[PDB]
Amino acid sequence: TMALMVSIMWLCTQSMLENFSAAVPSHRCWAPLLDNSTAQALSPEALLAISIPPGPNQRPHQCRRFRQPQWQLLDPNATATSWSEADTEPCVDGWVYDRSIFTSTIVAKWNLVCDSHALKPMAQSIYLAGILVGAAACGPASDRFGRRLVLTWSYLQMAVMGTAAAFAPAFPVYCLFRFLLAFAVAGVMMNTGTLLMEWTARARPLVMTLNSLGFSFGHGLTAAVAYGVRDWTLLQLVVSVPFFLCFLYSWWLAESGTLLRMPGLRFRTCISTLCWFAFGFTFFGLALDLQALGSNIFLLQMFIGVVDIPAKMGALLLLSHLGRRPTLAASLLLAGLCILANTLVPHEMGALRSALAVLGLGGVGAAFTCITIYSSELFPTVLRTAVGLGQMAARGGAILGPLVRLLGVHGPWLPLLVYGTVPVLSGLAALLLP
Ligand SMILES: O=c1[nH]c(=O)c2[nH]c(=O)[nH]c2[nH]1
Repeated sequence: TMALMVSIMWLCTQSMLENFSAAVPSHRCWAPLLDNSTAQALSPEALLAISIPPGPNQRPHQCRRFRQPQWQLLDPNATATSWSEADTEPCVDGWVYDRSIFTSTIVAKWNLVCDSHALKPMAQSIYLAGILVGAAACGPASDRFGRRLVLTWSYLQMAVMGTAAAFAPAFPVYCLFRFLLAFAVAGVMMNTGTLLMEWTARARPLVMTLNSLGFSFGHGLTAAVAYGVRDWTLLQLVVSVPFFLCFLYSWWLAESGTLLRMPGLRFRTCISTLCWFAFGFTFFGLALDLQALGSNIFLLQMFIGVVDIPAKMGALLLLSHLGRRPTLAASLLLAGLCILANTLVPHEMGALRSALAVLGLGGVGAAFTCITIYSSELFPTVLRTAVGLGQMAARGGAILGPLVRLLGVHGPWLPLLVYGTVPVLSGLAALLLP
């Protein structure tokens, strides 16, 4: 059990790595008055103000630059914002990034900025699509080639794709490498889950809670690892290297039907699929943009893990001491209300915002535990593949999760508004379960 726990722990730091590898630093247009020693100087902040027009949040524009240094806005006797927008350039000479927090990221290497800001959520969507494809293809592969052969193949693919993406020279090559890595990640996830549930199980909820707690420890692991390197290349390298060593376990150290959904329990099937879709949506939408949910990313991830562990412990305790429907409804309602308060609290209260975000990210994990336990009891053994269809719909919702972040252009509250309104409807639907 410890081996598979360490495996899923590294799986967590290989899957949620997009939080740190795709983190966006403060960026702006390349300017000859600021990035060239020939004309660099008066106060530097005044140079930044007169060389780049003010953008959103009263900060310098993330992508804009004046044609000439506008001295007309430096003197206080003249009103601000008097410049015309016709004299602006959309970073015609390149971009610059603040290396104070992160020394190198995929956003700073391939210029994932305003003109192509959709690429990072598109990258997460491609990663989740690779997850879906791997989960859909691991079935026949594991059923034909064996349960350990597919494990070894997934480990080898993970290691190869990790060491390849660590040195990706282009964005499409990196996207393909991440697609294959997500394929292998989903394959090994399904293999670990089935190997645990078939061999370790009466204690099925205990083993499931242990596996998901190892996954939660993966969050603290990825936080502690990203706090050290802060370089996406070295990060990917040191995160993908242990799989090639775990591949030594090959051969144990060298040998020492959803068609019945309509005639069956239609209500249970649709409600379970809705709850799984909601879990996937909310989790893979919130667990990939922690930079906007709090003030510090590493501390946020550490708190997320150190609250998810006891939150999951209490969720298991309440599921053992009470029915699965009331605990699931309560967890879903709590997560929804927490995310709604998180998108409703003003941005200045960063500590309270981060606390609400951690509470919601613990509540969604508790709801995942409840739906995982309830999938094995909602349907008889003849219909129990219901859990497979549920997990597939969860992956499908996790695919569309990051795509909602594209709606941030209309408003920064709308993605979080959706991520808070979805669990409310999920709980209201689960409240009707028999
Ligand atoms: O404990 C889990 N956390 C997840 O984020 C996740 N995603 C998935 O597909 N299965 C699981 N299991």
